[PDB]
Amino acid sequence: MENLIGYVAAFLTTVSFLPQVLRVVMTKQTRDISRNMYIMFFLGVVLWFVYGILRSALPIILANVVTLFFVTIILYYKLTE
Amino acid sequence: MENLIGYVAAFLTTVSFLPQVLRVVMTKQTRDISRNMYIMFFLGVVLWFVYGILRSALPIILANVVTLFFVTIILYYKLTE
Ligand SMILES: OC[C@H]1O[C@@H](O)[C@H](O)[C@@H](O)[C@@H]1O
Repeated sequence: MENLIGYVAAFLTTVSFLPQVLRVVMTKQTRDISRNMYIMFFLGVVLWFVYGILRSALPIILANVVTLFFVTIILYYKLTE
Repeated sequence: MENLIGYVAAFLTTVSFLPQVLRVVMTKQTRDISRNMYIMFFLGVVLWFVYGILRSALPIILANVVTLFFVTIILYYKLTE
């Protein structure tokens, strides 16, 4: 059972960044978003992805690749104003 | 080694929400933050914490409790405008 819980948790947590991507790409506004939040989160997802490759856990690699994508675009928009 | 990388990743990801908490509690502005993002993220962290209890993983429980706190504060401010 627990594995299902984990998969649903990872899915939810990864796709949650998608509406934030949508809003950032639609309104082109990033004032209220923390830069440090997405910097630290960037490095965090990077290390989770390194942990996934180190453990050859493809589901962790996938979820964190999608998250790294989302977080990267959001951070880009933040940095570029 | 891998365990260290995972722990640092969890740390980074949990503490990343702290600067967003700070900014939201100081400027009292949440316009550019996605509500749906933090809803899905909330439920995701809840399921991560349920997975930690189910696997008796105290570090997962602790990290996800701290994250649940931060995400709850941010979500509250967003829902209250
Ligand atoms: O990818 C690493 C994941 O760590 C989880 O604890 C968080 O819920 C997600 O924000 C993040 O995507």
